[PDB]
Amino acid sequence: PGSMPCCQVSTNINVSDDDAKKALMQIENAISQVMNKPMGYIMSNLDYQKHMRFGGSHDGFCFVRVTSISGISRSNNTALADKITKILASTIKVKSDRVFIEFKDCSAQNFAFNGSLFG
Amino acid sequence: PGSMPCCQVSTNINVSDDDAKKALMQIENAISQVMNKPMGYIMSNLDYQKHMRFGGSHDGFCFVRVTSISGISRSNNTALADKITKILASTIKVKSDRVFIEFKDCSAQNFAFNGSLFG
Amino acid sequence: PGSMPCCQVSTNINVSDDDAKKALMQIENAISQVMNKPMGYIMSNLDYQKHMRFGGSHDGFCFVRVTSISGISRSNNTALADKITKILASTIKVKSDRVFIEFKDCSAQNFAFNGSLFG
Ligand SMILES: [Cl-]
Repeated sequence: PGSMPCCQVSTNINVSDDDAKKALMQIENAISQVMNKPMGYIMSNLDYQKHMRFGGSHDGFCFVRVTSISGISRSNNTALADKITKILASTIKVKSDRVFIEFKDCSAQNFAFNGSLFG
Repeated sequence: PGSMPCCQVSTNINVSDDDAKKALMQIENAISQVMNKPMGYIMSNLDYQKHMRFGGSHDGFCFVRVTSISGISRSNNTALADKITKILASTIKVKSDRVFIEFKDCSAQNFAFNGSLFG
Repeated sequence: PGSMPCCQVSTNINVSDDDAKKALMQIENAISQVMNKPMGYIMSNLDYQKHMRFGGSHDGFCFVRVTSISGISRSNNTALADKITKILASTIKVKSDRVFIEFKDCSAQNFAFNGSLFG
């Protein structure tokens, strides 16, 4: 496969099951577009953290982590930072200035799938 | 903004909502002091993991992660490792020898806020 | 102590408390074998994420993260990638091709225990 991207959204917004699936599917479509990967290689998650807070406030906030073996560059990080923030702002009503995004580049010797390392 | 510190505390202690907010605000104050950043830039969270266990035991345990673009030097890590452990021991009564802390230095091209990368 | 390994398992499978402890103890035993560390230094967790999805599907899926200061070499990562995937496939009946594993090598100055940095 080479690279299987992952995107975990953590948020103190109590997202309904439907809104969660909507956000994750739009994020999955964005990741497939930017990283040029089929849906079968993409992992996504939304994790509700009731106690999370930003800026000393309990208002809506999202912390997004994107992890991938390849495709972690300035061009992709710029595009995905833009796309993911807009998706969350529209689907779960978080304000844009209440969205963090973190990009992590993993070595192929550090990642495994089906019990085998990527190389 | 330069750097926006984050601190996520994971614990198998079923902490009450108020105790979680107190621990997070004391840790937020410690981060503001050591990393010299206003509260408006600091994120914190407490995450209850019922199944988490350490040393082959379910007794109280905390795994803390501190993530920041800057401020991840040995001098800051020593001070924050000391301060955070004392805060958790006092607020949720976890034993000091049952507290992990992990520090992560993030690249400004890998971090995003309000849809834009930091650097 | 030198190195204190950690293994978090995230899964959309709603695992019973007993099955969760069963899996974690088998993984803890695997980590002790490969990294040659006594159980008193090993952390493990299982985290149920109802919204997690892989390949555009909600079918059973596990994302495993292994974190340690030492023992993050190709030889250890191969053995643990194989062992952990078999453990999860047997205990919670996740398919092997629905299991990610990520390995992270930590610096000893970035890790702390009992308020003191390791390096
Ligand atoms: Cl809210």
